Amino acid sequence: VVPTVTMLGVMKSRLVGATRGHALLKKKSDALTVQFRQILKNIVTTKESMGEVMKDSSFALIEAKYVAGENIKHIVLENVQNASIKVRSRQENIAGVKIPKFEYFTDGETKNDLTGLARGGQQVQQCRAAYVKAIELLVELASLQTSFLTLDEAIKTTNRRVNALENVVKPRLENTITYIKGELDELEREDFFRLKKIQGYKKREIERQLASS
Amino acid sequence: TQIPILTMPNDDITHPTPDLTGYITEGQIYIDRQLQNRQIYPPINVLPSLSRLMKSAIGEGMTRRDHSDVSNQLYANYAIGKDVQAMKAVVGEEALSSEDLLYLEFLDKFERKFVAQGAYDSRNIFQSLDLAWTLLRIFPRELLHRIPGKTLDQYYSR
Repeated sequence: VVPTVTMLGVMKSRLVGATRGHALLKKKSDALTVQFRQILKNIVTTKESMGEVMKDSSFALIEAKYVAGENIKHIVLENVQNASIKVRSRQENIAGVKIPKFEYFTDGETKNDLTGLARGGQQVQQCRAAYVKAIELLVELASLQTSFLTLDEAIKTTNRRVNALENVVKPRLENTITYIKGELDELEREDFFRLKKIQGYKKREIERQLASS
Repeated sequence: TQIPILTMPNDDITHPTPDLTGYITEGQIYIDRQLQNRQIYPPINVLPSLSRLMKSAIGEGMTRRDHSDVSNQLYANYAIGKDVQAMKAVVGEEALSSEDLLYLEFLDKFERKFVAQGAYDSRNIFQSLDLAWTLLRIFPRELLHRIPGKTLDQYYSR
């Protein structure tokens, strides 16, 4: 840490860059937190729909038992008129972070139906609706987890910057300024004054010798 | 009227002579190195610049009435445009709202037209204010918060 003005300028530039980076990181973290809050609200709505989804689904099973009695069981297993299990998900970059758009059955591609059973309509209205809810549930859960991890990392980086980087650089700048001034300027002026005194009393001695001679 | 052209050593204001003349004088217009790098012939750093007696210079009889208001609005919008450019850098610009795009394009058009003036091109203060107004029309009427009422609709009509 040479007290030379080059190091002082370098440290000042580093502090300015640190401040700008801190501001940018704070803005990015705030935006990511807002997006995560919106995703959390959506996930809360989907969770509220959950449970009632299963309550609606149980009616389809009751209707199947009332109409067709026991299901086909084994590989067939009956009870399904729609919502073939086929999905389509893709990671999408939102707020600079890739978020998988987990679109599951009843909202995913290649979903298929085979007419309707005795309670196949009830199954479609109950079981397939649960799949549609679960598609959004999975997408929102993945997005929320990714956003939470990213926001935690960004907040950690910003807090680390504000607590260590500037809080160390500013003392470095202060120490550089103090050393530079109070050493170089003070000692240079002292040397110059001592030289001036040397010349002064040399002239005094010359005058004294001239008076003597 | 005195307009000294004082070179700041080491490209900073902390040098003895720049700080001293700043203490003595009552204004500081700047010249941004980056604008020269970006090749804007007038590199005057408008956002850093400032004149202490700006209010006295601008008036109805001398200059036009809207001058001070448009100066303040342009300064605030320039700042917002710089902030929006930083935001578009950090978040990828997809998350930007419509107003963000408005501020960013205003910043771009400002740097393209208002800041860059021909070395021999001459603009009267009325002409310069008209140019600033033309830059301003791209914002919606409500968006110009700093502009006083009944003065906006007076000129924003175009």
